[PDB]
Amino acid sequence: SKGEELFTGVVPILVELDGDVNGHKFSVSGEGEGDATYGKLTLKFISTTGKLPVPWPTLVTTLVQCFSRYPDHMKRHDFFKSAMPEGYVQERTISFKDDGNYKTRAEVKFEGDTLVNRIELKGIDFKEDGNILGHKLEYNYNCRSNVYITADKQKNGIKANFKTRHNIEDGSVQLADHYQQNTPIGDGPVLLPDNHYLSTCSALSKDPNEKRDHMVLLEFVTAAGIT
Ligand SMILES: [Mg+2]
Repeated sequence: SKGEELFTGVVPILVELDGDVNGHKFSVSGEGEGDATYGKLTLKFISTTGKLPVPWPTLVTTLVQCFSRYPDHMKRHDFFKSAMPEGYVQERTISFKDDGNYKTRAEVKFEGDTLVNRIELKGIDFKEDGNILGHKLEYNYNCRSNVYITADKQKNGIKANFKTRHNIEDGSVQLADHYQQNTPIGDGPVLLPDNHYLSTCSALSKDPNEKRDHMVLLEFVTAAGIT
């Protein structure tokens, strides 16, 4: 695609999220860069308004799959880059097992040289002393995720589903079921993929000099499941 040529080098990234979970309003700003050649993302997120009402690890998937490394033989399956620069809408429902749900709507596109992810997140039905509002999740991401992608030809887009598992402080796990839909914003041709998945590996850390509430993410994502 024309779009894939925008990703041959290191690209600056901005992320902006506005959130409301059970009426608790918050906002996140992120900055970093992506290097799709190696499937590599480095991002730092800062909580900028109301006290973060949910654990940082529950926002990782919401807070740019256009930075996935598609092997050469799988390049015809890369919807995400093909929709650039005009971008795509990415929507999800994230169902937290025995707890509430997030509904997210994001637009991912270039603004000049910079790849931007603008997100609205709405969470409802969360339990007051559950793992999310109770802040009972460990600050880590100890489980890899396979993001299973299929074409959605009717909307000239894709759908995905996957499970993420977040460690609870007692040693147990909080499951998050994700259903995802992406559709192009622009009128250029896009790539409709064969079934495949993104193998996604994330690591969270803290900047020791940062006193604001924040999250540092290092993430490697590789398309797979086609030989
Ligand atoms: Mg209700």
